Amino acid sequence: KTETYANYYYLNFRSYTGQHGDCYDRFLIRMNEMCESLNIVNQSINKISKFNNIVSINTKKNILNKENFNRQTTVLPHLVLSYLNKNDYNLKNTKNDYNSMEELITHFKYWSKGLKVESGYTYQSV
Amino acid sequence: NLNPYSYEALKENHWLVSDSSKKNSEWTHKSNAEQLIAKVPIIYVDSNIVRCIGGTEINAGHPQVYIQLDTRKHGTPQTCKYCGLRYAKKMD
Amino acid sequence: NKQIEIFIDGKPAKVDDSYTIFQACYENGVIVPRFCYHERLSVAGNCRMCLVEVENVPKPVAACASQVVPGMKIKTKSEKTRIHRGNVMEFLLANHPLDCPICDQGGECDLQDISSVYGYGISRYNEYKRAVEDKNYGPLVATSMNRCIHCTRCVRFATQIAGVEDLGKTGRGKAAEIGTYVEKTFNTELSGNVVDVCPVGALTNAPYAFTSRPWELKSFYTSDVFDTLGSAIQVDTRGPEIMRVLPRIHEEINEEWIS
Amino acid sequence: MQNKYMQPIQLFIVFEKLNSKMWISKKLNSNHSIALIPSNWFYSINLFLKRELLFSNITLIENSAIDTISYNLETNQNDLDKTNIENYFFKNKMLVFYN
Amino acid sequence: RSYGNLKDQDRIFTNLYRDGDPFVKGALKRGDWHQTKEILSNGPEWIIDEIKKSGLRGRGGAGFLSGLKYSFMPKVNPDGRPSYLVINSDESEPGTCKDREILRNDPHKLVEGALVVGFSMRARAAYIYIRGEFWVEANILQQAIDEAYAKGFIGKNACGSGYDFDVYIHRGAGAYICGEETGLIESIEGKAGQPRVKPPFPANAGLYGCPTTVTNVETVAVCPTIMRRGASWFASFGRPNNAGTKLYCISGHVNNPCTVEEEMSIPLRELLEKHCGGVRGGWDNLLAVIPGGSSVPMMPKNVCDDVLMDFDALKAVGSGLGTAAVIVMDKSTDPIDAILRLSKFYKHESCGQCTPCREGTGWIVDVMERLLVGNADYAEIDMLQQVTQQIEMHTICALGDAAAWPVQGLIKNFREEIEDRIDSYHAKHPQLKKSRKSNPQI
Amino acid sequence: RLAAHRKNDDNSDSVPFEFTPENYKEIEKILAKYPLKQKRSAVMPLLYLVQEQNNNWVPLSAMKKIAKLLEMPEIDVYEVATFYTMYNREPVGKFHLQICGTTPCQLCGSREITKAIEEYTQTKLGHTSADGKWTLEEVECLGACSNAPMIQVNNKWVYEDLTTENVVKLLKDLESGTDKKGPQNHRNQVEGPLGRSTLKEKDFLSGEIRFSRDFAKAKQDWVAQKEQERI
Amino acid sequence: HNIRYHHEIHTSDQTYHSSYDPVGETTTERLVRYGYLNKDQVNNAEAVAAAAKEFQEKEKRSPSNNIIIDEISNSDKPITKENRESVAHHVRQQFEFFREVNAEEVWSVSIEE
Amino acid sequence: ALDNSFSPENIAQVQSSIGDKVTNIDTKALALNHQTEEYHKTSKLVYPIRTNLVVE
Amino acid sequence: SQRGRDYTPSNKKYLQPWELERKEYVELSLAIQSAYSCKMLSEILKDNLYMLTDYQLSFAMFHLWNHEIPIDNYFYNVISPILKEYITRFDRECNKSLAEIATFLGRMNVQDDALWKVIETKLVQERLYRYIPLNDLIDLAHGMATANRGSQEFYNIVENVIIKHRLRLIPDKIAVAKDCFTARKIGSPLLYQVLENPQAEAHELAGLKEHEQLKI
Ligand SMILES: Cc1cc2nc3c(=O)[nH]c(=O)nc-3n(C[C@H](O)[C@H](O)[C@H](O)COP(=O)(O)O)c2cc1C
Ligand code: SF4
Ligand code: SF4
Ligand code: SF4
Ligand code: FES
Ligand code: FES
Ligand SMILES: [Zn+2]
Repeated sequence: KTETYANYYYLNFRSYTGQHGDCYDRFLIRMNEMCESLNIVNQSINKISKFNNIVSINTKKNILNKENFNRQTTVLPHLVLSYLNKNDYNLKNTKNDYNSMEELITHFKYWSKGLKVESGYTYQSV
Repeated sequence: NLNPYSYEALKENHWLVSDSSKKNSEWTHKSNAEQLIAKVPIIYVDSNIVRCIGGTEINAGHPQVYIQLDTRKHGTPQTCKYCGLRYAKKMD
Repeated sequence: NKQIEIFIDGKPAKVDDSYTIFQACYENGVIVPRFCYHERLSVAGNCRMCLVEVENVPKPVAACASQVVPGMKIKTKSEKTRIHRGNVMEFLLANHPLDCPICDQGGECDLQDISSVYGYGISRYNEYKRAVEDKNYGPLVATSMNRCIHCTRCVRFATQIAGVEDLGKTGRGKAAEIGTYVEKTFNTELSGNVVDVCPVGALTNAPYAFTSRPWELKSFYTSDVFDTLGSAIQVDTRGPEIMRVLPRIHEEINEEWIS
Repeated sequence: MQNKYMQPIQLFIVFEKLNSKMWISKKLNSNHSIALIPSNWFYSINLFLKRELLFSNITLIENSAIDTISYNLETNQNDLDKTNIENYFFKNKMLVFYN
Repeated sequence: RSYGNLKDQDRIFTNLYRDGDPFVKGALKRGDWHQTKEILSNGPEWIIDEIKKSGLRGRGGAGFLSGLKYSFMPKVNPDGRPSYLVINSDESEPGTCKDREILRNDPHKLVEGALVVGFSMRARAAYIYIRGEFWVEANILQQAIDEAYAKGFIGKNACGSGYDFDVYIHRGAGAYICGEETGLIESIEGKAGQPRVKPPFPANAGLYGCPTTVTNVETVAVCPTIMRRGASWFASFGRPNNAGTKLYCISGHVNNPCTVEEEMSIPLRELLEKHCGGVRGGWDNLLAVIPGGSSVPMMPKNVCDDVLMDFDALKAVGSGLGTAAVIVMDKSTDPIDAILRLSKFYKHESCGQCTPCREGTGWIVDVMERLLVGNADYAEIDMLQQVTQQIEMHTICALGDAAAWPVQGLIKNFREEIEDRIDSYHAKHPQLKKSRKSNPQI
Repeated sequence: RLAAHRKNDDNSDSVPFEFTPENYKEIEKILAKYPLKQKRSAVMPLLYLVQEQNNNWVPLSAMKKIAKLLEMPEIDVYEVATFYTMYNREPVGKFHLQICGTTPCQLCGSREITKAIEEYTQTKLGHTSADGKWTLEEVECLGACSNAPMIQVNNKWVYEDLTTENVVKLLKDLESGTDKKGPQNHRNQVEGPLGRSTLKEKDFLSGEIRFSRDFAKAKQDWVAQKEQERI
Repeated sequence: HNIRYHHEIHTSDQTYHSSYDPVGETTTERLVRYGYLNKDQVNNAEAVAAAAKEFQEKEKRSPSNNIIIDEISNSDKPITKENRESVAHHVRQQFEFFREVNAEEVWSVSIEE
Repeated sequence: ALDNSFSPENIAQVQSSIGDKVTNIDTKALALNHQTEEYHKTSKLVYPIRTNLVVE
Repeated sequence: SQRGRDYTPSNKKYLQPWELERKEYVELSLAIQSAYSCKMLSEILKDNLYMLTDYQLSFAMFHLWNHEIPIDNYFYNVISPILKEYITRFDRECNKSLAEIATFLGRMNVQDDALWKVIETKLVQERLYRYIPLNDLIDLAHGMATANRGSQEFYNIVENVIIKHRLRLIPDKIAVAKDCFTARKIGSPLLYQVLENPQAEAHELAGLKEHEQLKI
């Protein structure tokens, strides 16, 4: 809880621990880690997936669009960010350094001197 | 035609010796891009302010720059500060 | 009268009664963004980046133009001060041409420096920008009037420091011309100070134009021998080649100006 | 920082001779605390940590030195506090951090 | 009480209908140069006290205490520095014509008022900065000034009271910025009329470095008439803190545009209906009313129905009395067009000494141009309101704050109409992909 | 328009500009208004005289002469000229027609009047006609917002009450040179149409407006009140 | 059009420093180290009381209080060698904190598992 | 080389100057697409995706 | 986070994301997205009441709809009061949040009489539908029809707006609106003709002048 970094704090994954600490135990740990990583990757992909669509009230046939990426692909990689951070999403999708002078200054500073970092010592583990 | 390093030439080409044959730049800059861009003609623009990006869309060329086509002298063209294209006034 | 007491961000400080708010901030190590006020030039309210929120005050006050009042509390770190500074920066950035890649000020531009530090972060004025053609003043002053913010720095420096009278504000509204009325050159033995006086890439060293950026120059402080005064200067170089030279602050020799 | 956190004052309690100075910041995690220690009672501190209940279950994670000789605060110089690791490093010549 | 009905008995501007000669003849017929020596013999302190007891509020932009402003002038300059009294007869604010009428109809009353002000402030010199647009008015004023100087009321001996008064008339230019105090002083010095640092006090350092006190033409005009009548006479014509009368100039979409003098705190609807035949098409057809200059925001129909022509009443309604210019717009006017026209006028009036003010004016003009066609959004209205708020209180002079108030009032008042116009434009123009380039040039 | 001197030979330094003796004589009174220590305060009267005597077009040579007279920088003179919109640095037409484009004028129908005027001249609003007789411009509020619509010619003798037929007749008169200055309607100057509800009683206007006051008694009362407040 | 809040106003940059004098440092020893009590002027009741009063008034903390700074936890109970009951309380608090921390784990600690 | 904001004749002249005959430089189409914000040209893959054999 | 901090909104009406630490908002969003039980979601929302956001509530509703999570007595008891409070706290800048909440409640056939009354009052009496996009308005109407919880006045206003925005109808939104209308049998011959051809001229469409005579 005090060390979870990005996305494991809310997703369910299975971790296997050996009862011998041998080479076979390490190999089994690696294999089980690969399998559980496949499962966790599937779960994470589903978390950003639109599993449901608007179904017609008349009968029960799903109202599938004809000119939509949602109709083409069920996965919407921008749905969560667009719904939760619409201001930042629009700001990023609209303004660019070729169009905004402030964005041009940001591109120049990031490519010449870099963003300034406050003084301090930190230690981050992944 | 006028000899380089003259006072008139310095006043004209912003205190620089312009190269007509463009081979001097093609050797100094290792590219004939100077003459290649010089092959372009002069464009007449109706508006006194133009928006030049060197291309067709934002980030598809250079950053947009506003050039003032209305100066003290009529018919004086201005080359883009971002691209090699030059634009001039439609009439004066 | 002799030692007034103010509170800078809640920190009590004994300062002089005649010093400005910006003077008190600079003395107390508080960096206040500024674009028009120069300590050796005339005090003017041309810029509004010094507009600072003071406790129990209705509107922001230009710290460079405003003196210190006894008992005043300046909350420079306050959200009101941050919002005012962001608004001022956004207003300033409205008509600045997108010429940073094509301007010699890149890497040492107070404009971009304030924008990254005291700026809003993004731009929102989605309209065509005004444009004004540059002037021709000789091979010493490189003119870019599009980025000229009409800071009156050139006019103030010429009138007060160099003493020559050739710079002034022509026009009004959003089309004021930061340059001379007639076409002429600026030859007053202090042309190298005009580039060092422009807060934006309006005036630059034409011999050093497009030479390099500050990120690739190595500066060493030395003294000149060309003039009998030997004013202190800083020579910036890149590898075996010397790039350029700039004046050094030496009040005992030549203040901060060179020939 | 919504987890239970407390300063390991037992170190200074057992030492009973060293003025404890602890620091906790949100830059690190919620379970990271940094304390300055004198080099005189350094092996003693290490042994006490290595062989004490509620602390014997510990493992050395990392160790690194900082050349505090030339480490100088580049910006926001006036923002330095009176209990800052930056000021402490500026005071000394080197700082060995064992995590 | 029920104010808004002042008879001709106490009217100061009796020749407002050009009913007499504006020269010395009609002036003496209108009460000019009467008991001037006696009034001056009361002393600067007594004259200032009478002006303050009259409850005089600044007739120009602010409505500040004229008596306090005059008393703020130094009694004596220790270094012998002179004094200057400025009368700002350069009114370039749209909607107002009271000063223009006063200059061409009552020339010597302003001269007597300026002389009284100079005597109160010990000023040896006065400058009437007359608008460059008022050319014939300037000629008439110069003729009247020459007549008064020949009359002995001004010059080496001003009415024979041992106080030399010199008067000059400054024919300015189209500079609403010079319409200000500090800008007027700068233009008087011979430079561009950019306002000076604030507060640099003009009373502490004004024109030519000498202390200078600037006052509106209408405020200085009532100086001798009020002193002759008595402080109660001019102080019983309005509500508390708003004492005196006002020459309200009504125009726009009114039935009978004109400019008339009435008691302060006049009811808005009563003054509109009685003095001009009401709004053309009745009170139902009126859509908006600006009670002051272009700076003052437009007011709504309900507010116009229930409001009084007073400074405090206008402030409570959100508007401002200002120059008391009553601009009436009926139901057939697109408020966006009026906003764009006022934006063009104001951006052509800001001196640009403040980058905030200049850039804000330009961006507001652009937004107004884009809003009329409908190539904008509801969020554009919010952005415009935010920009107007940012411009306020962050400029050199009050000009930078002046332009934002009308935009703020229009936004607060006409949200639905702008939304409907935008909806019409958008339903008339669908486009899924928005171009990343800036707005197309107009 | 152009804040910088356009590259026009008509305003070049070679243009002969010398002030008239009457203008030179008139300078005696203008300089006396400001102190001798500040003679640059007469720059406005000097520019006004130049614009009057130089066909409403201020030459650069005239500006240089003014700077020589004023002992002030030529850059300062040019800045003062450009800072104001009442000065024309280039040769304008015979009639600098100015129409108020502000909101108070536009409400009364200034756009229709401007359209009619432009149709009469067949010239753009922002340009000058080829004939060289007139030059149109959409001026700001000329101080006649109450009497809108209002036009002006050569910065003097501003006309008001600008309707379509009224403006056509006024333009024809201007061609003939005999036009009714001010409003071309029945409004009594500032007394607008539809009657007159201000100062309808004229006997009091002719009542000599004599208001008397014994200032010595009032000053004594003020001094006595001050003494009583002190006590 | 919302450019006011592009830059974050709140960042996880809160830092707290807790300072405690030596646990075994006596109150008289603490006053001597701080200079309130002279090294030789010890074992005198009046001098000890004066030094303690000076330490309390000037340092805003009791001379018997070993907590100089407690920004980490803002605790008020100093732990002193003479304070055996306070030491017992600290031990109990440490045991309870250990139990609570081990009881707050989602997958790290599981007695049932 | 030029965007839609340019004039039609100027665009055609610029296209001819670079010796461009592959990109569409029609003046009528340039005037018709003045200030356009279309997404892009798109193709349509038609099912089934099968190899196009040359069999005879 | 909360130490030495006040969770009070600056606007005094709704708390924007700019007032809270980004880490807290991200954690709340992740927890909402990972709530696989009605009781768990209710507990998470109640515990995070001090820093709850309208965007977070909209995301929770979207997740409940997408995952088809059953609404139980916990949803009817705990979620309903917080939802009602948030709806009462809504404003004109809450167009997206209100529209998403209404659409999700309708699509999930959520049966909350008080919440539906509050939503109807906000949509009709406050007339914030003008800030709802045409496609978004059609989707909201379809949702309201899915649970058959909608006002006929709002339906008529939506039909009129759809007639107004004839040039902006995409085929997918047109089909969705046609299903929403024919399912509830709510519509007009003009609306049906617009469904047949939205980008059609004014000749084929009958009554277009009369429909446009009334604005909005
Ligand atoms: C842009 C601008 C224009 C102004 N125009 C006028 C004007 O036309 N008349 C006026 O009396 N004051 C005008 N003022 C206000 C003056 O600066 C000054 O405060 C005022 O004339 C004082 O007169 P009062 O106290 O009688 O109101 C203007 C101010 C600004 C900033
Ligand atoms: S002066 Fe030049 S480098 Fe600085 S912001 Fe302007 S364009 Fe960029
Ligand atoms: S050109 Fe440069 S120095 Fe001169 S006024 Fe403009 S910004 Fe200032
Ligand atoms: S507010 Fe405008 S007009 Fe006034 S000094 Fe500032 S920039 Fe100039
Ligand atoms: S830089 Fe300080 S007021 Fe201009
Ligand atoms: S708006 Fe017409 S002259 Fe003032
Ligand atoms: Zn280019």
